[PDB]
Amino acid sequence: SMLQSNEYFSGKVKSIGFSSSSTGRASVGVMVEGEYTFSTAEPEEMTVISGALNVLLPDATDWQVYEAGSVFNVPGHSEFHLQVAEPTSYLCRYL
Amino acid sequence: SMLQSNEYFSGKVKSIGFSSSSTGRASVGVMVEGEYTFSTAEPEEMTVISGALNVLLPDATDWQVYEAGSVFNVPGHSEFHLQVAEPTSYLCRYL
Repeated sequence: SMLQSNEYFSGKVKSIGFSSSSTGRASVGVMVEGEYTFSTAEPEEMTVISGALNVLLPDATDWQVYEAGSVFNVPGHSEFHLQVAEPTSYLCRYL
Repeated sequence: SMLQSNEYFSGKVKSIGFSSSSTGRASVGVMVEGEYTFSTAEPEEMTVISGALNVLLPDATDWQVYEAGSVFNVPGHSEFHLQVAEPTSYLCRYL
């Protein structure tokens, strides 16, 4: 199995990518305070492990605050937006 | 806030370290198939995010299988042992 460390946005997001039978392709990582735009290929399932994300999804008007334990889904071939206050850890699965 | 990528055991364990108000000092990471010995400073709280760990704790005889969603605690200044099959992601908090 391959594990790889990834960095995005000048180091403000860092993750470990992997693949397993139970998750499919996935990442676990952390984001620090900031505002970020992400583009998906496959649809993505995001789980907030610790901290919180303000989430704007493409097909719905309102931002929503997702605290630790919450899960949201992003469609494929789409753009979504996040805002972060305290460092926030997450699991992302590429569905 | 600082985020740092860490590698252990010749790359078989990789993690992102961070610190936040809700977690204290913590890591999120992934381990691949293998058997690992860890030494603690502070006591540690481990959460299995995906996959599974076979866990041997210092003050109890039996190994126990911790699957996704489960949480265990390791005392400080101690050694514990893990066995991994499929890649397994985790959150570790330094208490």
